[PDB]
Amino acid sequence: GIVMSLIVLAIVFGNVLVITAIAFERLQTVTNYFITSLACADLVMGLAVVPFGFWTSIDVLCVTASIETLCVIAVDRYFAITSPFKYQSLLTKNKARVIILMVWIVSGLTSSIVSFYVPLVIMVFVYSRVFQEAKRQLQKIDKSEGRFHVFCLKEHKALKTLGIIMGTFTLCWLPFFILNWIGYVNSGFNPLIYCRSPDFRIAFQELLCLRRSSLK
Amino acid sequence: DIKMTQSPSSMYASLGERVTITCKASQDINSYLSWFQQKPGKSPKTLIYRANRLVDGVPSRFIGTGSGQDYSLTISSLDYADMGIYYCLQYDEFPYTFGGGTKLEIKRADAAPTVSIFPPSSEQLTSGGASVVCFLNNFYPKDINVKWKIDGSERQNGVLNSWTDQDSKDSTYSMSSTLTLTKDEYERHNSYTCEATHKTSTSPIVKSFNRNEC
Amino acid sequence: EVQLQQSGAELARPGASVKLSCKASGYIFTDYYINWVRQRTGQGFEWIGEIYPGSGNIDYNERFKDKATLTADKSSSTAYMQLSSLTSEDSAVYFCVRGFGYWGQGTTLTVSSAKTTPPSVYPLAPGSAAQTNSAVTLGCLVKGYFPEPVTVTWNSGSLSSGVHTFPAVLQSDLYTLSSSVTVPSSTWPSETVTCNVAHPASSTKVDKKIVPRDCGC
Repeated sequence: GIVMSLIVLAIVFGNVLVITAIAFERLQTVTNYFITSLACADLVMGLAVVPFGFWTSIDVLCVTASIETLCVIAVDRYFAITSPFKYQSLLTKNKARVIILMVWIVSGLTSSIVSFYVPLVIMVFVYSRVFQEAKRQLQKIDKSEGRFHVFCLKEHKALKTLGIIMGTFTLCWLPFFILNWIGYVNSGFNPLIYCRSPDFRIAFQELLCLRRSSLK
Repeated sequence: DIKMTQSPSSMYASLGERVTITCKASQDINSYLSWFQQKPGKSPKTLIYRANRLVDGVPSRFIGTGSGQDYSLTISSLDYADMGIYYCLQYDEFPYTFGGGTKLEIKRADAAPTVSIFPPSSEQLTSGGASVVCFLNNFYPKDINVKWKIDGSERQNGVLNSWTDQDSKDSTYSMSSTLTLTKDEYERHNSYTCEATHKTSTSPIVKSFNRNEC
Repeated sequence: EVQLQQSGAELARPGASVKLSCKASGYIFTDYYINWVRQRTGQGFEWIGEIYPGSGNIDYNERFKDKATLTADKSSSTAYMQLSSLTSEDSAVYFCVRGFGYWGQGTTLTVSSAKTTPPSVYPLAPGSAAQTNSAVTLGCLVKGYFPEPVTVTWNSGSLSSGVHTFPAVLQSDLYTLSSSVTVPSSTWPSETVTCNVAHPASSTKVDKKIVPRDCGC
């Protein structure tokens, strides 16, 4: 209770250090545009849902937009790999927003098979396909490349970070759709896996006037 | 995991000629093989990878050419500095596995050793004992031989021997034999000879010394 | 100016655990993985594993699977290897390569119960003023030290042409070795000649000039 109170500032901090992190130049991309989406679907669901807990209205519009966005990226990232060119989906910056805007109202005009099954039924395979056909390439590479020099293993971990974010939101909201507090847990797990996995590490940990390893 | 034989093992080429070692793996590494050289007293210097792609800096007389399951490092016009142990490595799959490396020596012209023997430096003597050193130097063939003689007598008890690999310039062989003794051990004898017997001659090369006038 | 620095000499008691480092400096650490290959005395190379500094992937070799654990340092631009529960057979030279391209220096790790003991450079000068050559060959035997290795230069690196140094042979749980040298008789007793020696395992450097002789011998 009064002990778990420290769990809200967690859904009001980590999700803001992120929104601001995105809102730096280099951090602005389609991927970090949808991950920055699950920020308002964790902060709003913490400064508007967690506090008072219309209250059951934004409780659905929040969780039905998550496993929906998770369905988005899983496909976006795919279209990025299946693509004949470089790794970075074609969803333009504006059409990412226009596509972003339509994920909320449809999340508002919205069921476990509509707002949960459907979005997780495909999202797990559109990604499965990906995490898989991302391996064939991973080393269809030149072995010599990297040891004699004179998509790579890096972007292979970027799908590891996006590979657990989609892999934690499943074991957190499944036992519920099959415990209502376990689902809230994925509110301080994303900005937590982004530290020891993706670039965010420095992006936001050093934004707080150089955290620690700032050549301390 | 993936055995990779490598003939030859031992090998003697004279300057100018083209020598060649051949490496044949168990699997089928897609030309994902490399060739390097281990020189005594140094870290291995890599010459080729991707079965033929010379590393940057490696002299243009080195040549790697195989494919699929059998390759071969080769050099035309063998240069004197080209003495050592070349090994082939495959990085096609885990675990990376090395060949056994063949070793190449250069046949030189027969040359006897310049032998020299030193008595125990006063310094050590004072310390507590005495070791005597004889140096059988710059000689070819590699097969050399020594026997210590003391007061006419003769013995091989407690002698520490060691030979070197083929020298760079002289492309010759040199050996060091020491008969570690004691201040006392040493003090009980007057004459001390070092007899080297090398193909070069039939008469042992010899060097002696007495512990008195000295 | 490309290089991966290494310790060169590492002593450890049986059952303990050493942690070799390798400070690469001359390229972009995270652009090449770096493997660690062990090469025991005598001859032979056995890959211990490969860690890609840039990502994190550390593919170990089954054998050293649980024995060693690779690790990199993006900042320091140096990498490491954790070797636990060392044994008499874990002793050998450990190489830190940059993917088989450029090799490291080496770290003469030795797992032993033995106590370190530095050398004893003694100088060997010609016996009885035997002016029997256009040249001369003196030397300096370094006796009893441990563990290996021992750098042995002459004239502080200055002299090179005609200097031999023989491989440390053991003898009663203690290393002994020696380096001889030839120069023009027209030079030595005339111009100074020293023999340097180094025993890292004890951080011991030593110089030893060669005074002609007792004038009597």
